[PDB]
Amino acid sequence: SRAYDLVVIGAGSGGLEAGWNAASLHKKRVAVIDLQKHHGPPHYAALGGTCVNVGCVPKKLMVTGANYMDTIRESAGFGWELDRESVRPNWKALIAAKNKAVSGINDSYEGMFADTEGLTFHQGFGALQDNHTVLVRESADPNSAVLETLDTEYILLATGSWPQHLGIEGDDLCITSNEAFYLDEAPKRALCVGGGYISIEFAGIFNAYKARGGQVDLAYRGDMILRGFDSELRKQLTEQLRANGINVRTHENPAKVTKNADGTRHVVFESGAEADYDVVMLAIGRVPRSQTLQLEKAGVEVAKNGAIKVDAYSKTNVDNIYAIGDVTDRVMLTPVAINEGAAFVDTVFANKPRATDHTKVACAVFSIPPMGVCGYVEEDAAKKYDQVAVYESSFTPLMHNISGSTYKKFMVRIVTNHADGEVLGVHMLGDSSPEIIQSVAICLKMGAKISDFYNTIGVHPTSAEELCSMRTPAYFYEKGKRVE
Amino acid sequence: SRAYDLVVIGAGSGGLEAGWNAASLHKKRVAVIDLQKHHGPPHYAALGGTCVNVGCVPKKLMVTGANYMDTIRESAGFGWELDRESVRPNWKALIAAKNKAVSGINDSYEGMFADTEGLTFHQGFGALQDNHTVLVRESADPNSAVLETLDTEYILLATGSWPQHLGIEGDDLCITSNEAFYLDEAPKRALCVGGGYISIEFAGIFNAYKARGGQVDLAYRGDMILRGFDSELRKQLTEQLRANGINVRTHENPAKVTKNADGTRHVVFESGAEADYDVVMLAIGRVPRSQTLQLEKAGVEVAKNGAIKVDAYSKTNVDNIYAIGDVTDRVMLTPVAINEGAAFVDTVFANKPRATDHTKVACAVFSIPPMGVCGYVEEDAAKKYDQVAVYESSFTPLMHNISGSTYKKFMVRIVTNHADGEVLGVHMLGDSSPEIIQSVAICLKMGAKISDFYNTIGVHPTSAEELCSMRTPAYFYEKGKRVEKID
Ligand SMILES: Cc1cc2nc3c(=O)[nH]c(=O)nc-3n(C[C@H](O)[C@H](O)[C@H](O)COP(=O)(O)OP(=O)(O)OC[C@H]3O[C@@H](n4cnc5c(N)ncnc54)[C@H](O)[C@@H]3O)c2cc1C
Ligand SMILES: Cc1cc2nc3c(=O)[nH]c(=O)nc-3n(C[C@H](O)[C@H](O)[C@H](O)COP(=O)(O)OP(=O)(O)OC[C@H]3O[C@@H](n4cnc5c(N)ncnc54)[C@H](O)[C@@H]3O)c2cc1C
Repeated sequence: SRAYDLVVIGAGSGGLEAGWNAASLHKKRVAVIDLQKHHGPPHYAALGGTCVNVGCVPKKLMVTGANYMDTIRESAGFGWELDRESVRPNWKALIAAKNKAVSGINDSYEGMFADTEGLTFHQGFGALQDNHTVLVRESADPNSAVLETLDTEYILLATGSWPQHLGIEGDDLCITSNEAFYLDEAPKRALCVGGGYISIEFAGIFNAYKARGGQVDLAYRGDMILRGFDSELRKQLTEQLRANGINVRTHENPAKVTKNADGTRHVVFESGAEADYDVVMLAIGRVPRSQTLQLEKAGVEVAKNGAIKVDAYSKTNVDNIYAIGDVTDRVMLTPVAINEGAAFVDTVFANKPRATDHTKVACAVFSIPPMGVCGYVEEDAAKKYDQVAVYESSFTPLMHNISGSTYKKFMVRIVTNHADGEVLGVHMLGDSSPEIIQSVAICLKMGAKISDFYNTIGVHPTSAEELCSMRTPAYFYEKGKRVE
Repeated sequence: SRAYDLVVIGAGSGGLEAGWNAASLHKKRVAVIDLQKHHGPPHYAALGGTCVNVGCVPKKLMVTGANYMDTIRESAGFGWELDRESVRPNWKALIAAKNKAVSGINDSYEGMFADTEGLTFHQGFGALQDNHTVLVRESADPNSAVLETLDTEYILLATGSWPQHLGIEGDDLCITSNEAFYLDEAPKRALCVGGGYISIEFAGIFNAYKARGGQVDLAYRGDMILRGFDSELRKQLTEQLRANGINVRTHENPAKVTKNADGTRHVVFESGAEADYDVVMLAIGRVPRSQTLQLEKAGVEVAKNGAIKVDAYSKTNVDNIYAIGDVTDRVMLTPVAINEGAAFVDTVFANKPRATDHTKVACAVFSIPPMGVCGYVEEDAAKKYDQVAVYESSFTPLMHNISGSTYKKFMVRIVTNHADGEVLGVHMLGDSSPEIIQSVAICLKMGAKISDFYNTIGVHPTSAEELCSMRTPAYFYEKGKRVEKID
């Protein structure tokens, strides 16, 4: 009757939910394991995982800050007079606020254990010795000191992901999303490498807090940033990001990064262009973090990219060993991991097998301006259904006629299965779109039809009401090809 | 084979909707009649209607303008340094800017007629001679130069509403929302008389652009502003208004208003209190604007309060005449008047009988901070279902711990029918709820249950994701009686 009922490796978004539920809801013994208790170097992530410490939380507070640059600017057309040459962003001011917030969350996790019978935190690098033995080492090195040895019935593997670096000269002269949250002073020239949402988000941040005259370059290997999202929106976002002074460089890649005497980095892109930046941030991708778990010793299977393989119930090949969150590489979002976390408990300790629904999952890119997208892109629906119709709507809010940011188009695009009119995807660009897409997502959960949207009376005046006034498909895709 | 197929009195939200659909989609001979083709004195509303000219549109631009007061202020917390002492609102700019907006919209309206065969505009005060003849006169005066006589098959009265006045001494010294859209300089002290959204929205605009050391007091007869909304939301909104400087004087009504030497209005309240203000805005009510239509001539039934009586399909007792919008007094909102008018066009010119649903109609209050609500408030559900559940959630967004606007609590309350868990009312208080509630209306309209909500994966970090996290009711009502638990 093993020392522990559950030993969760990773006190992240999914692993903490599992742990708390099992302990608080089903009187189980739970050892949770993470590398540190408070946010920040050397591990950046800590109890609460990547989201609280170096993810969604500080990222959003910071994107909130970055926004004032536009509002203060836009306030002009509405009659607000102020000494505008006197406006000066304070990065230190900001960072200290963020730190105060994230540490506040960290502190609440600590009291969460002194209130839960059975829930136990354990600091250190977890790794497996055998399918019931979870070693806690003082380090990531395989033969490093073994602090603990927890004997357990089931083992959940929720160790998140981690920034990806490129194999170039000067890779170590670049920072990643992790460091960026602790920059002492905001870069004047910064280079964001990557077209993902993490990179698009931080460029928008670096561009609001740059010294007058500064520059923010976003270099991405391919042709269009934000691969995976609606292509029509991808183009639109590129134009407005550029409109805010961000230099979008598609088809660029650092080739060799070097340090200038003054400490700034000199970059030579593959294209043959070079340029200097105070900061060069690497937002290439996040890889499943499994490597030092010694999954081999447990028998547990992994993919080629390091993703632990799990089925619908996030069960690995070994019956008592489960894996959730980003480590499993399904949908790397906080809510998804939390659902996978809550379901694993239903399944193994409540005997009511449930599997998380990774379809119709809402998400937002807090770029400036942001996106809130849910579901399929015409491309995937088009290779999935006989015929799909696509609706499109775009307009520049009146207020933007008045504020000056007239490049700020609101854009709603809808994808349906034309056979029965069921909504497969919703994609919006423009302010509030992360707020709006949340209720759009319940609709799609309930399988709403385009007729269900257009039949609802709108709330006016709102960007949202645009969703209820799309009755005609712009064009279609029939048996996989564009039509009409 | 009659002069026109349709004569629409009122070129508004419903009015223009019906006009264009009937013409542009059924090739009917449509004549649209409005007092003026441009926003402003002397009529205020004009082509486009009340929403476009002196309502939703200008109001939303004036509240966006007013939000900057808070925004500029909260940027301090996120590290934005600037000459704070240099910040001054400039009403005249808001007003030029706003005017420029509306005009563009009015300008586009004329081209609508120019490019629509069968659609024609007619300027003046439409009056009824008889159920097939519409007199387009010179004024409201029955003894007005009859500018033209329209012969018609169907008549659609869609004249909207108008601000309701009090009959107190000096009522004539006060303004209404029609005038405030044209104020010359932002009032420094202002009285907003009314509990409704129009009044609450204006107190927010005045409070933001007011000269410093200034003050906006909001007086309402009832006990709590916004009669008709979720009781908790009203209460919380009240706190948040006080917290921002507005003086919510509940149980206060003006007894009389006189003019001071200096042009300011002095007011004595029924309670005996007195104060002086540069402006007194009455935003106590709006009444169906049917009085100068001579509905008697065509035999149209009208309720006590001027509301034109109509059935589910908008038809009046007079088979060839339909009434839509604020004038019928159903749900006085622009979207409703619009859905209503599209429906008429089918019913009458497409023989496809439609009746607008005035239920599960989401709407919003553009106060600061704003509200977005859709559905039954608990009280009402309580009278219609033996067991109603009430889940409530409130929190202060983390950004507001950093901004300083710590009083800013996002509040969500859901009333469900506890038997089957059907969601009957979703109500919010907080930034973005006007946007977030629009899709909840789609949900509630599709018959959503509370599991549908909490079973949806959340978007994080957002305010809306709270909707998907309310799985446990906070209290119930059993056969009209609130109880802490079902027994
Ligand atoms: C910059 C950034 C912004 C993001 N923004 C968003 C957003 O806005 N919204 C959103 O929904 N998602 C966002 N995400 C992603 C989101 O944070 C993740 O999807 C989510 O955190 C995944 O949770 P998880 O359960 O996989 O584990 P994580 O939350 O990543 O937690 C993993 C934990 O395990 C610990 N761990 C690692 N190795 C070991 C070990 N050997 N032993 C013990 N413990 C270990 C880690 O230190 C960490 O604490 C963002 C991510 C990043 C990086
Ligand atoms: C300050 C304010 C803010 C508002 N904000 C909102 C909001 O945010 N959202 C919302 O949904 N609703 C809002 N409303 C209400 C909304 O404007 C109305 O519900 C809507 O305009 C009603 O449309 P309608 O078709 O009934 O007529 P209206 O749009 O009022 O149009 C009626 C038209 O008929 C004309 N008319 C009247 N009498 C005659 C006559 N005898 N002869 C000829 N023409 C005539 C008038 O000139 C007017 O142009 C607001 C109203 C006000 C006053």
